[PDB]
Amino acid sequence: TLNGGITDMLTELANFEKNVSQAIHKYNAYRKAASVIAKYPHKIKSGAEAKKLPGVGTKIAEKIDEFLATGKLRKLEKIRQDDTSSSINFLTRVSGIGPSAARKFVDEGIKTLEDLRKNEDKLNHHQRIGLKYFGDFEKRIPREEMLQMQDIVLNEVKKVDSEYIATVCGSFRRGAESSGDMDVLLTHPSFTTKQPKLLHQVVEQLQKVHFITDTLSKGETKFMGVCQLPSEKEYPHRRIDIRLIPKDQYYCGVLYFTGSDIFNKNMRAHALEKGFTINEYTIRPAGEPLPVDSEKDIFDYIQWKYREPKDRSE
DNA sequence: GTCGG
DNA sequence: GCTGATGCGCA
DNA sequence: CCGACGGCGCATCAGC
Ligand SMILES: [Cl-]
Ligand SMILES: [Mn+2]
Ligand SMILES: [Mn+2]
Ligand SMILES: [Mn+2]
Ligand code: NA
Ligand code: NA
Repeated sequence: TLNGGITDMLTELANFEKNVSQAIHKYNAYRKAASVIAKYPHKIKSGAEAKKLPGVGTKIAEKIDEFLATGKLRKLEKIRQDDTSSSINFLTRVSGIGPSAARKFVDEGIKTLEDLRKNEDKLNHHQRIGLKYFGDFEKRIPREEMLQMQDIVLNEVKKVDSEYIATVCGSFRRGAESSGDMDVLLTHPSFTTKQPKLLHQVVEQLQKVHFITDTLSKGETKFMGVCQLPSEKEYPHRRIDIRLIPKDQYYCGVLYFTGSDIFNKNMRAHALEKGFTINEYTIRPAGEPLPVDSEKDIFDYIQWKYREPKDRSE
């Protein structure tokens, strides 16, 4: 991490803009800077050097000069010094507590995990769960364990129906050594009329075998919940998302959820060059959805040699 | 906050 | 009771 | 100087 000091400062600034200031555009601006600096192959010696980078402007360059010179930033020092900011920032670490709920709680005098634990009544189902598994949800997931989770998900899916396709995407599919969570895409030849229970079947099964232990949200296309490898020292509970998408939106969905949100941004960047527009559902000339029967295909559009998953962090 | 308009 | 309004998390 | 900057599935609940 050639410039981790700087990207950490920028990311703590972004979090503050999102969580306290509720300025989502600044939050994004700061994350854009952090990413262009994290991808930069030199050790930055000055703000003027960073300023060459797109996403890095006047203000950020100046903060960079201060950090490189002092090793700190007075603004972040001040922020972290304030009770309200620091408390609002912290509470958003609970899944289900956003900037609005965090700010409501703090104003009520509820500012800590203890306070939360001492006010179950003012928490909704999702927030109770994020609290219950606060530490767990902050832990990384070793690849060895992801491979084991993947096993259970593919197998139980098969047991419901021999046609379902399940693919684990996100950091996992990129070959990453650890994951923040598990992201599962699901398709089935019958869904491209409609039918209920298509996702519900898979969810119910995984519950039956005690893999999925908690539900955060659930509808006919998206499941958000908690899961755990069977057991010795219990394994930590983990976040899992499952998405049911139309079989004809498969590769666009897989490509998009594979991860490297960065990679996404710039494959989007080069999309509108040969005049294309790609989202998670389709690639369009906008026009009607161009035929997609591979990840290479989507590339074929904007020229562009096929990147394999484990290469697309960039 | 940054960048194109 | 209802539902329009809003919050939340997520590549 | 100034406006654009991603959208959506699902859950909750203030104000009828
Ligand atoms: Cl903003
Ligand atoms: Mn207290
Ligand atoms: Mn993930
Ligand atoms: Mn995810
Ligand atoms: Na710049
Ligand atoms: Na949160």
